[PDB]
Amino acid sequence: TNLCPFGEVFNATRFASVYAWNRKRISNCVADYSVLYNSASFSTFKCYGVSPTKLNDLCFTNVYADSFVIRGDEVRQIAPGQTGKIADYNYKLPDDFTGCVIAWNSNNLDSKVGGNYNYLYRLFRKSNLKPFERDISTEIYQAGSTPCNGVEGFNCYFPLQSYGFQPTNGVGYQPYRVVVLSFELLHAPATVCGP
Amino acid sequence: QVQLQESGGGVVQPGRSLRLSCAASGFTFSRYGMHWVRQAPGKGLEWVAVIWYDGSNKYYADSVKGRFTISRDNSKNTLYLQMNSLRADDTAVYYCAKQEGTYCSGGSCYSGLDYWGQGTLVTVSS
Amino acid sequence: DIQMTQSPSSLSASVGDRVTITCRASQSISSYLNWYQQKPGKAPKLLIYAASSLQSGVPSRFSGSGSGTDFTLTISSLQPEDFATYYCQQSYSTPLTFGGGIKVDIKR
Ligand SMILES: *[C@@H]1O[C@H](CO)[C@@H](O)[C@H](O)[C@H]1NC(C)=O
Repeated sequence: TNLCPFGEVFNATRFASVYAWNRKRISNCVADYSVLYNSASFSTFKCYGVSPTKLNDLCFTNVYADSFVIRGDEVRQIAPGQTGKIADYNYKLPDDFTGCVIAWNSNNLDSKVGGNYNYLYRLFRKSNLKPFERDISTEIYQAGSTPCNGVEGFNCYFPLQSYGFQPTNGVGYQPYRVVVLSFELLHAPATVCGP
Repeated sequence: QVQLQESGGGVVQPGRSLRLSCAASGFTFSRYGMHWVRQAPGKGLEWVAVIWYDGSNKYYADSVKGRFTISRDNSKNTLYLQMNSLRADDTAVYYCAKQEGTYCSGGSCYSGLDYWGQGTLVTVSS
Repeated sequence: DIQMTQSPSSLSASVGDRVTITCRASQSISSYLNWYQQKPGKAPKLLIYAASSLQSGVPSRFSGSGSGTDFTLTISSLQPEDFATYYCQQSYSTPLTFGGGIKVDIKR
């Protein structure tokens, strides 16, 4: 009778960039979801497929917790069937996604005077990302027809660019911490029930 | 009760062709990428080919490039390998493997192999 | 390609001791490493994926760690059923490559 560790994904001292989002495995636990749903501390709490309203009486094979940080105006992009730089090049969700997305403001921690530039996102790519894909390549992007030869000159760009987070920005330019809980059900253990 | 089962192994004369199938049960086939592995008698493990969840991209090893073709039919829950221009160095046990995680499973649609078949023996001789 | 080197190819240990195995790489593969067991005449089956994550059903004594180009695997309690051949695989880019493998035997 051991409860799930959610203070390791939610109450985490450091979050990851959107292009290199972090993933955690949670299994063999007594996970309680009423604490999260009834905490009155999260701005966005949306569940697709499953109903959050007192469905803590279900069992799943495995739980994936994917966490990262984005800007506010892009929080609506973390959803099935969304377009934009984040959805196409950084983080993609399947059309038939079942699971929950929790987002909360992180201005008091992730915004710094003069700008906090520790979070990065991909601006260019040859094609869009697949669901749950993760690209960490640093090859320079060629917007022209002449080979770039590994140098960022004319039509040669660094595909990764850093956010600028400041405490005085508007809500669309303020940092937001995002956690996605994805549930997998296989034909054996069903080890994640959480009464 | 997740299960994978291979079929098609046997003897074949050099220069001919062969076809191998693996069928799956216990999970949603269309969400996962699949791999082929082989093990020579007395030798170690060697990776052969990979196909993605939706079948867009296909990749093979250099020792079999231009001869082996991988495909998937996930409306019938099956994965296929076609072997052409067989030499005597292709004698091995073949395993069909399912990777852990859905879709790209956290990176470039490649991840660890958590469910394996029992394998089939293919020997090329005369 | 990325060559995955596994050495030594043999090892001897006695029941109750701690066993450590090392796998080497040739380029940067981040944390895309996996460990497999194999007993004679049997399918491999997975022990640790993502270089630090246990698989469901594995006894809570196998532990794996490592990032970059060098990795390790630990047992910490050798049981009579822990005598097999161990393989390491990378899943960063194609062609995905296996290691040579190491065999653990009984000491007398
Ligand atoms: C996180 O920390 C807060 C502050 O102490 C605490 O109330 C909460 O229970 C912790 N866990 C979660 C999942 O929020």
